[PDB]
Amino acid sequence: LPKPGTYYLPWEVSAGQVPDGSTLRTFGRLCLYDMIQSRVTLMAQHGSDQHQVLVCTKLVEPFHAQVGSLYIVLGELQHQQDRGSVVKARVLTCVEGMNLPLLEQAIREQRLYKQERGGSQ
Amino acid sequence: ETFDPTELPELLKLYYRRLFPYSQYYRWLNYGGVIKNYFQHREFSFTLKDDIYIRYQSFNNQSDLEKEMQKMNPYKIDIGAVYSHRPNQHNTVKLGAFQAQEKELVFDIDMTDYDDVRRCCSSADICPKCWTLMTMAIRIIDRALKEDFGFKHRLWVYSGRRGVHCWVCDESVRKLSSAVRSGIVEYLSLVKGGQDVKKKVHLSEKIHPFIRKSINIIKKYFEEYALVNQDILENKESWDKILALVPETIHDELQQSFQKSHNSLQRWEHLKKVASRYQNNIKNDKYGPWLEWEIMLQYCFPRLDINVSKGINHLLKSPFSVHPKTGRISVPIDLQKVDQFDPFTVPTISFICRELDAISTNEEEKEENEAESDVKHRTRDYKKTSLAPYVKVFEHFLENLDKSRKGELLKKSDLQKDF
Amino acid sequence: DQRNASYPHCLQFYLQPPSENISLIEFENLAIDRVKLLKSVENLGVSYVKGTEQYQSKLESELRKLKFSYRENLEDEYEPRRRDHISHFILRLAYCQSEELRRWFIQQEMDLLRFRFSILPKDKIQDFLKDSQLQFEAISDEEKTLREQEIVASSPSLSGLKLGFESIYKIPFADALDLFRGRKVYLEDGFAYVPLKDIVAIILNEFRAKLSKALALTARSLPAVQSDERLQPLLNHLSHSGNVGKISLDQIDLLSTKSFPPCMRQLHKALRENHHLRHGGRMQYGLFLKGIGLTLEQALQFWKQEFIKGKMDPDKFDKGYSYNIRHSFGKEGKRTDYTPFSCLKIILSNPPSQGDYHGCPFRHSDPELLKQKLQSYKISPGGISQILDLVKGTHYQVACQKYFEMIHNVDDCGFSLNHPNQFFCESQRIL
Amino acid sequence: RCEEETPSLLWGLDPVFLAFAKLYIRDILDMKESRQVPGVFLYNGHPIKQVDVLGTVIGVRERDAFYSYGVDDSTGVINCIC
DNA sequence: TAGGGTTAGGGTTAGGGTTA
Repeated sequence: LPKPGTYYLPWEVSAGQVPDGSTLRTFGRLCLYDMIQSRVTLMAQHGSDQHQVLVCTKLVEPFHAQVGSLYIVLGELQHQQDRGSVVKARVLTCVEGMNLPLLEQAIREQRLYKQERGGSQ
Repeated sequence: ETFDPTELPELLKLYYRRLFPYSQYYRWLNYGGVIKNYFQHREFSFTLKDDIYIRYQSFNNQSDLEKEMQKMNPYKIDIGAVYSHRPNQHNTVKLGAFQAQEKELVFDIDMTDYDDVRRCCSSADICPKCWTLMTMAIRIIDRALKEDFGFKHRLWVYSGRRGVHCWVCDESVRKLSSAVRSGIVEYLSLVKGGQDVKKKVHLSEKIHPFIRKSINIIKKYFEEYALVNQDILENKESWDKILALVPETIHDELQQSFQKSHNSLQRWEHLKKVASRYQNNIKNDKYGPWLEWEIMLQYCFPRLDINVSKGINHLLKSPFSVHPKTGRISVPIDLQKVDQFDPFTVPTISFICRELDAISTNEEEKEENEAESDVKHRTRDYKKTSLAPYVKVFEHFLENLDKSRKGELLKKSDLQKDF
Repeated sequence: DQRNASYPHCLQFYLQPPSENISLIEFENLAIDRVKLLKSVENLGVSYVKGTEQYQSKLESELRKLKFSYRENLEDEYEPRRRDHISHFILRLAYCQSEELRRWFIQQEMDLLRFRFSILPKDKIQDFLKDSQLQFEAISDEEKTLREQEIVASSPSLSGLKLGFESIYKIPFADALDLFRGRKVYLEDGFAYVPLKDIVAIILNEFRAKLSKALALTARSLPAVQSDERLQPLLNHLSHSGNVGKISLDQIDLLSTKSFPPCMRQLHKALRENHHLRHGGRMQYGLFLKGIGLTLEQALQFWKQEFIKGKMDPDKFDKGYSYNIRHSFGKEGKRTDYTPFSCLKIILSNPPSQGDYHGCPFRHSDPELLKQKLQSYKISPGGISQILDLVKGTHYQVACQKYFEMIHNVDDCGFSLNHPNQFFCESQRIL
Repeated sequence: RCEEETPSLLWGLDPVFLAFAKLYIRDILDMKESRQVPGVFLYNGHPIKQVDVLGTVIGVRERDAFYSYGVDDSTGVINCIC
């Protein structure tokens, strides 16, 4: 059995605020599909800032690509020497039309409740 | 003392607790961690009591491996191939994307595959006289690998009962496909044919350099062993089955010569003379001009099995195992002292356990009041045992591999202009 | 100068996908024409032998009929070269579904390339290599003379020290597998010293196979985006498109004496004699009995009986043998149900060794033992001679057909033999 | 003090006993059992007999007569039997 | 003389440790 997948907004993982080898699930919008090297570069906006996450895909071929669309990625993170941070994909589904603010508020509320229950112990 | 199957499990637990060389074993498997998680993606297959078969047992780290080995206490240890994902989570990835990637090239030699030729023992029995068979087989295969292909690192392991295994562990070989390994095994195989076939060699006038080298390095051993020890040409039925290997044109003459002769030496000399006479008098014969050479190869060459090397996900016994029939621990065989390797002198599990008891007896008055961890205690434990030469040979091989890694990284530094 | 730049030579490794635009009907025509040509060349290759004159002449006639590029007249080769290029990449897009399909495509393309290179002049082969992205190395006459004896005793079809006026190339071992396997080239510390013609042909073939394999692997991930409604019928068209009733457990002996083909009669006889068999024969026999209408329970009883006759222990049987048999039929475990081995696969399977009996006797048995076993089956001397002639001609399937006709007293079988299930079902139809 | 579980004779008075409760998977992993009646579990004074989970499947295994499924709900993983 | 019919109902159990 594997470890569970905790949610993480793109900008935190972009800054490397998670330990190496952790399992995380995040979101973003695809920007490029490097065919030969099996690499995916998705992007997510934050005000005037744009953040990039590198996704290895060696475990989900065959895989259709939808340029300029949202995605959900779940897997493990490995801190490479030069490439930086890349997530090893285990499941990679596509969702469209789902509004970000509801999701962001949802994880914020869940984190708040978890911390509140953590105040008794 | 005689090994009994009713006393093994406690000795096995003690061995796994104290003497198993975990440090060197991990050092070999880890390969220095040049590739991320190379050791972490290995497949293991234990075999617990009551002959229950399990497999796909990865290990996160050396300490976890030690703890699981101590808890589980399995019988046989095996090594698989390196995959793209952790084997213990093989059901967590889509089917078809979990494929074997690299494994070490191996060969196997079965002593029992020579029953129709050998006569020293019967079935599953061994004698010191027949050990020359696998000795010369080892020499032939090792020389061929060292010279023809130039593979650097080799490690020979005696299975424990009747076999010896080859563990080629070089760098540019682990990445080979299945077809290349099949080609290797085909090129290294000469004894061809099933049960229905009698003659195992069909050689033309031309002789390959490999065959020439084999026949040159095989003469110095064929004479003594074959003529004196086994005495192939002793009885009537012996040469009766011998003559099936030669054309019928001289069958009666050779039978009469054998009847006249008294010992196998005279019969072999007369066979040589008759063969030499026929070579000078070759007249429309499809047979090769090397009757003596082909019969020596037929009754003397080793036999491999393509199935154990063609597969890439196949399994084979790991070294330092414990055979459940004789208790002899599988140990490496020195390359420079192959001719001085008696199979019956290899230490057994019961003898090594009594040695451990005597070691504790000595420790009762030699080593006292030591506040060391289990690492140093087990280090001195397997130092004081009879396995010291074997672990020393293993360490020397590991040092050779480490020196090769140092050379390859220095070459990479020279190429990359990083000094 | 698009026309000349696109197509400089009649041969091409097919490394540059085109960029022009084609009508749909022409697309379909090219696809069907090249698949027809490939099937025809496969059949011609499997019927005759390589080289000669009739086989190559018929292949050239097929190429000329199907308006492709086969010769090298220096005029008006734009159209055939373009058509070959387009159709080859279309089939590259097509045959990327299963590993066996990829292997078949690679083999047929290899055959076609070998033919075209075999009709290529030497100056032209040198120019074609120059345009290719390949590097070769030439050793010096010093070591050429130093290693004369090995290179002449390797017998690469060499005729008594003909190395005068020759250039010897040094190649790593992992690229010359064809000459590597047959023991026709001297070897030294992972290197090969070789004559000119055979090794250049084989090296080109092997590198082409590797590069085509890599490109097919790359293209495998494309059909995920091939959701176009058009071309779907064409892809479906190119995508290609033994259940007899239950039998008893005591008629097997009579059916074996009646219905077992030679490729398995020896295995049955050995099983009935020694009551014990090794892996290679065991899986083959189990698959065959599964494929002719034997249930799980009937097969378990049969195996337990024939192994009790072998002096075992029932507990040991349950632990090992019935345990293996359960997954042999896909009862538990991965349960991937296995189809029986084909006649071609069995003939080209692992060669049996001592203590093994699997494999058709027409390929892995002595001629004298084969004749004796045929005489044990009461085969006419004329039939014996015909079987021997067919064996000499390596036509094992025709020999099996003759054996079927002799045992069943039918003048003509009327069906081509490809699988033991076919043999058994036809025998049951006769019965 | 030794926390005494509520006596089994008063479990049914709760309205939750017969219902399908919704829980975090970490909670169902880390929440304790009851000694007097094995097979049922006790959480914060509310006995629980039935649960309902939802998430993404990340593990599939087949057997002779029962499937296997590893579900994930962003906080933990549990096996399923069908 | 004011609601219909009023009825209590599903409430068990199933097995890992496997390859061509």
